[PDB]
Amino acid sequence: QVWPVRQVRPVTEKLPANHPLLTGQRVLDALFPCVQGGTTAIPGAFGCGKTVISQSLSKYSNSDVIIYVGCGERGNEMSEVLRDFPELTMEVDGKVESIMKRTALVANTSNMPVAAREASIYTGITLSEYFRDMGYHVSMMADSTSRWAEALREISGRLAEMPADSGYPAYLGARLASFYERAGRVKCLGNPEREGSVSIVGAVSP
Amino acid sequence: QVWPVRQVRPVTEKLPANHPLLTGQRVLDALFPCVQGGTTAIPGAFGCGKTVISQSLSKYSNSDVIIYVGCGERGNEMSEVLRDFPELTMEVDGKVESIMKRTALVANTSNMPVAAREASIYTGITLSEYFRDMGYHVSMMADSTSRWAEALREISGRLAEMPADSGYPAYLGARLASFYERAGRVKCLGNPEREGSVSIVGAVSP
Amino acid sequence: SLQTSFVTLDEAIKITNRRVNAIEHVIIPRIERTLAYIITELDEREREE
Repeated sequence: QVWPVRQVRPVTEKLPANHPLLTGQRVLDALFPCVQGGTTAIPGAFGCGKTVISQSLSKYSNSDVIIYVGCGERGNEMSEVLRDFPELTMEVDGKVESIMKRTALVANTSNMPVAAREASIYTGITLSEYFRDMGYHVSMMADSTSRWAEALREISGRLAEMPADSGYPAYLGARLASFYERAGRVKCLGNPEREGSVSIVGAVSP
Repeated sequence: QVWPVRQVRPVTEKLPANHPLLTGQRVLDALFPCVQGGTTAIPGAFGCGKTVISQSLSKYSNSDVIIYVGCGERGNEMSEVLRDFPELTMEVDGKVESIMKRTALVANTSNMPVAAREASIYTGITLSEYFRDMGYHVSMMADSTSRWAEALREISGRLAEMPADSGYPAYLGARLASFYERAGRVKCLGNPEREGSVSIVGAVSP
Repeated sequence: SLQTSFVTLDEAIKITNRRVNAIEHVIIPRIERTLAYIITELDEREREE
């Protein structure tokens, strides 16, 4: 299927949240829970390396498909995840299969071209949308959206617009809002009457 | 001979400092010595006492030549050194010879153009270089460095640069490092293979 | 009388010394750190303008 990336996939109607998104840590589950289809943010300065928290979320989860995307991190993060996921394995209804068969990766290190990152995020949301139409639950975690913000600042500054706030463009807010808006638990459009859901875990870098 | 200012005349080699800078005051010598050809920083405050070191260095010192520079000063120190021509004479031969023969003066008021204040500090190093080429030992009194920084800030304001830090331009530290690079014991191109040295004493007014 | 007043004086002096220690070594650093932050933010905003 050939599909444009910037266009929302049509749906039938929207639906609230009813089921809890599983969280491995005792904290953030019994104190600050998240719903299977909602939106979460994890701003945190350097040093903490919250990427490992993202790894813990991807590793164990009651969802069906997990999609990880990268925005300007290091290839070493890829190195851990690609080395580890083939080792890890789990079963649901019988035979045991590696969790690599139920995950997709979109690597993008910082050495890559600047403008490619915006594209990468948009392709990520597109892939998760297609699997939303499949009638499943897909939890995605996007890493270092601040790199996307910087790339947008840079393309604008080179194109010589007038900076609005902190040097960043005048339309970062609407773009981020639209990017996060592609989410939620909805009812698919089909005779087999599927039921899809998608959640986002965006990571912020102060 | 004519020699441009914003560079350093090449030298054959730099040798490590291997002789103490003599000072008449016993304090600052047997406790916190300064090596001949080194770099020093002295604070500057209204009334704390700066002539106490300048006069002692001019009269009692193993140095061969004295050069005093500065910007935004008064004529009072000028008349003081005029009176110190006979009074602070050194009796190397048992007789009164004026420090004028052993020293050169240059000063600027705040009426002078901004670039004059900016460039007098470079000019001091140029003169010291000319005399260290002869095979002699020089001492520099780089008075009122904060005034030089303010002059550079004014120049940048004239040229419409960005206020990198506290109004001061971006390249202040780099210029200071380049300025303090010109020191130490060296030996220059020639037949007799003489040797010399240059020391710097920059006053700072926090 | 002398020693009773002595022990009462000891109680008073230790508590007040503790108080001045606390205020001096606690309150001030936060204050000047916030001064540094506020001046930095003001300068950044001005440079952006």
